Amino acid sequence: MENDKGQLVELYVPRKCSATNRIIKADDHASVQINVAKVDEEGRAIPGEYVTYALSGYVRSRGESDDSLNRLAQNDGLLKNVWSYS
Amino acid sequence: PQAKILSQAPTELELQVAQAFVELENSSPELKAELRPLQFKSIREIDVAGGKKALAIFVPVPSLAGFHKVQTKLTRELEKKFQDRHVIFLAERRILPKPSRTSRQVQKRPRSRTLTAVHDKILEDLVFPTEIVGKRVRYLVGGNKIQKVLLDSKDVQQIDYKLESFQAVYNKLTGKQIVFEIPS
Amino acid sequence: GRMHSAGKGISSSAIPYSRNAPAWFKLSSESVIEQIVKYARKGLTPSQIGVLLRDAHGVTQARVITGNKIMRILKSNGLAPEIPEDLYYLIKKAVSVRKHLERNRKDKDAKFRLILIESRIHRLARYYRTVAVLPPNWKYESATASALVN
Amino acid sequence: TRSSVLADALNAINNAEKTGKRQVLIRPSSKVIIKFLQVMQKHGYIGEFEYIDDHRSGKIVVQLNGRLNKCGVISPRFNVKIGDIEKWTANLLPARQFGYVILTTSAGIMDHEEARRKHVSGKILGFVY
Amino acid sequence: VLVQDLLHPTAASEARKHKLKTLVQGPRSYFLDVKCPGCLNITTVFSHAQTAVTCESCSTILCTPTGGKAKLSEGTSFRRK
RNA sequence: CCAACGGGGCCUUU
Repeated sequence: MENDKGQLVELYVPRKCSATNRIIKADDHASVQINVAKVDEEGRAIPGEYVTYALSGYVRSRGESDDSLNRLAQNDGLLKNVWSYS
Repeated sequence: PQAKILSQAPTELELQVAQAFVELENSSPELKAELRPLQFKSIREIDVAGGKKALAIFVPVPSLAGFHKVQTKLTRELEKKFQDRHVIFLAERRILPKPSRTSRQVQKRPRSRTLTAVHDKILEDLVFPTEIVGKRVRYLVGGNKIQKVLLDSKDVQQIDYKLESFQAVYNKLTGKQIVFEIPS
Repeated sequence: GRMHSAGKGISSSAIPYSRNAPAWFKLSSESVIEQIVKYARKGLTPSQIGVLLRDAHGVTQARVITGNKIMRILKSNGLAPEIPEDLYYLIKKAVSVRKHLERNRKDKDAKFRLILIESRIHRLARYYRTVAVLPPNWKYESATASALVN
Repeated sequence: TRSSVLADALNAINNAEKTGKRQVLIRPSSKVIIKFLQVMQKHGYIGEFEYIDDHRSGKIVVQLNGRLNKCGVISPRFNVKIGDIEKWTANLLPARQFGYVILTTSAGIMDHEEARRKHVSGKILGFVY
Repeated sequence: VLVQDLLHPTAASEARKHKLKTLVQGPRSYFLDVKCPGCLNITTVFSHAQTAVTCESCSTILCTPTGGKAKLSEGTSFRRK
């Protein structure tokens, strides 16, 4: 993906699922990307500031999507006590 | 007296502790009976964090079962006389090398003399009053190991403050990291 | 699975993690060794002796309280039987089935079960010859087996 | 009738990885399993792992990070001469420039590239990529 | 489901599993101190006893075997040891 | 100089 002179020779570098590290192919039309608004200290949403997650079609089809997103959001500040490790 | 309570009396620190045995044996008519047959072989001082030191006392293994009847009190007493010390008793055990394919034959190596077996017994002696209830070994991505030893939550107050000294002692004797944990 | 059927059960004992005597137990090792020898003179097998000590006394496991297993303790005192007890019980069963068949030659089912018992004898006896607790050329045979147990 | 404790362990890891789990437990352990996992860990295919004592051959819990495509065992353990190593890598690995074949040699357990530097051979165990 | 702690199971979920399938094996039987109504002599009884344990002082019987736990007799008193 | 990869000797109950 680099040639001998050190030049990049990929077309593009794919996105990877934040739940499972799988590559998201160019035709996985079931995959989605979620944007969560950042919140100002006066309690109002700031325009154009996001926390972002990506999920593969495999996870969504299997019904794990909601549980995975609770875990990710809770190790960021977005949730308090929804998810439990045990 | 002193050279007759040591199995050898080569050096002065053992003479100090030997004297303490003779002293304590008089202070109570009870100890006059129990302590009389006991002897110890060597002492080593190991420095630990916080400036303290561990008085590691080495005992002949066939007599070890006797000290367990008197190891309480003795620790109470000796940590008064030698202020700012932690005292622990260990049995001396042989360890025999593993036979090579080239070596000439010898009598079959008893399993109790293997290196793995001896290190396990050392750890059992350190925490003497408490039982060990489980073990874990962690293999970190950096390529090194740590053991965790889980202790029975019974009478732990007798050792509860010593744990850091045990970690330092065990490392000196073996080179291995351990940590102690107490399940509720 | 079972050696001679489709059964798949998993029931068994589960011995404790701790390898040293429980804190509430307080007899001496010599005391319990005397008990073991006492029952052996009375004619009990190692299996039976272990049961009595478990539930009539505090003895959780003899190997933990003493240093040794019950079978070795008896052998060290000259009380060892001429053949191992599990092989003994197999031969005893075979004799009683063979007796039943003397009266009931139509009992095709019993005839089938006898063949299975005798296969277990051969597989076990072959083991004991290899570790030399039985003499070589010891052999089970239908006629003499009755006197061997009796 | 477990004929190979190593074969069971790598089979459990594959099935967990395919479904997307982050951890797996394997029973029993052995010295050979530990050595095999340490090689996989060195090259970054797995996280840390932890051994549980039980007086009965123990258990292992492994953390999984999503990088592993496949691992597997070769049975029987064929004898391999130094000239043969090039054939096994052509058959088993997906490309000339990543993945590993794993050998037991009297110099220890190691991947096929280390064996070339040290110039040793022995018997094949398995592969990772 | 996909992420869970296998090394620190909760005490409640551990208590309901079969004795061979917990993280480490162990028994769930126990021992009793038992006294007959007459004598002072205590004796120790295994909770799944198979024999009909007598008192030591006399041939009064303390328990009888069943398919599971032993049935203690009437009038006895006991303490879990 | 310095980094990697290979190798020998000695001590640690050996």
